[PDB]
Amino acid sequence: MAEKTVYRVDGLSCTNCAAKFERNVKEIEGVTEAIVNFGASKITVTGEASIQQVEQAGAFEHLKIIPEKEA
Repeated sequence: MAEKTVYRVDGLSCTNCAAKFERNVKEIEGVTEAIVNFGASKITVTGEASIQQVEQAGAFEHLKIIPEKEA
C-alpha cells in the first residue's frame, strides 16, 4: 500500500545522465514514476518494479545501485 522504493546509487555525476536514467525507467511498463538524483544520492522508483530493470538500463554507464536495508 505504497509501492514506492528508493535504492542508493553511486558513480555517475551528471543531471543529463540522471535524465537519461529516469526516462529509461519510465520506458519500463512496470514502473509509474521514478525520481533519480545520482551524484552522491539515490534512485527512487514507484509503480510496480524493482532496481533490477533499472539495473539493466544502467548498463549504459555500468552503475552500482544497492537496495538499502535495516533489519
